[PDB]
Amino acid sequence: VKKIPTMIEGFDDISHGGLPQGATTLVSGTSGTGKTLFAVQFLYNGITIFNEPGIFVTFEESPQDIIKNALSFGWNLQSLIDQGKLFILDASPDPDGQEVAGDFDLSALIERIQYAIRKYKATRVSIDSVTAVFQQYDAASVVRREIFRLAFRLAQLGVTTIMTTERVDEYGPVARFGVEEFVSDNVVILRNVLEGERRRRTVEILKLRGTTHMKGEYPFTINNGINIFDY
Amino acid sequence: KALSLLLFVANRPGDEEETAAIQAHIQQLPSNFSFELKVVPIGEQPYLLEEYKLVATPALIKVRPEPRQTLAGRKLLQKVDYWWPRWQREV
Repeated sequence: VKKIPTMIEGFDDISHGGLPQGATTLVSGTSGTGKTLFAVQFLYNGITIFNEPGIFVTFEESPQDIIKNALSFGWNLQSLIDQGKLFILDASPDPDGQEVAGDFDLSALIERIQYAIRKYKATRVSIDSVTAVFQQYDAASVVRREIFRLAFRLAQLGVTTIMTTERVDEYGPVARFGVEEFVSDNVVILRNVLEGERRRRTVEILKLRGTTHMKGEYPFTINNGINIFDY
Repeated sequence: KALSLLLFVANRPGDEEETAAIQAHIQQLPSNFSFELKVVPIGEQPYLLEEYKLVATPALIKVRPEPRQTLAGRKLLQKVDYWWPRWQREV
């Protein structure tokens, strides 16, 4: 029914309100398209403009590396952690001490995200690199099933989530391993086309649970956040 | 006290019967020292879930005799059997 604003400049105009509230939205793009940036800004703006805390679940980047790189935009992610408004869930693997044998479920991950949501009273969650869990666990069908289960408990707790996914090509399938077909209600596509010397980045609203949105790709730039400017 | 193991398990259907069975397996493994093997339901100790960065379940963590190890998956006994001779910790 409703949408929460992202406060990402221009995005709330393409989405006609923001991201569908109480659901997870798929942010899919190739490398260096702005996925992690979009995911961090969605959490940062939720904490800064409103007093809604956010949880950041990372599978690849280190929590300090998330904070250290964030300084490039004037965003003190460390200062939000000290005020209890941000929390980075470190779900990155252990080097040469993580062994998985046989079938598995992501119940401990779903319990960890849930516990963080309830302790910090969060309403926004970002899960960076869903593609990375597929790469870390060689059970494509099992991981795909458990993300579907994760999207439901995220929706059950009422938090609005962003799951980033890596892509194969710029113009190609929607996501790698097919998480589009399970997180199928909300899909945002980020691109990054290299024509000669000019690099044009565009964002597109593919699906928004049938709510109204703007069709097509719209150009955005990166100036201490994401700034979309064609409408 | 010499060897300490933690078995983190969910509580979906069938986990109840299975978690008791694998626990009996580890406890029947031959050893001359005392070990614990405490079964930790993931719902009751979330602070512990964070310390070991748990994601996949079931997971058995070798805690006391460093280097710490985590063996996960529903076939974790196969790797418990593999590593058990290595866990010959003297002192």
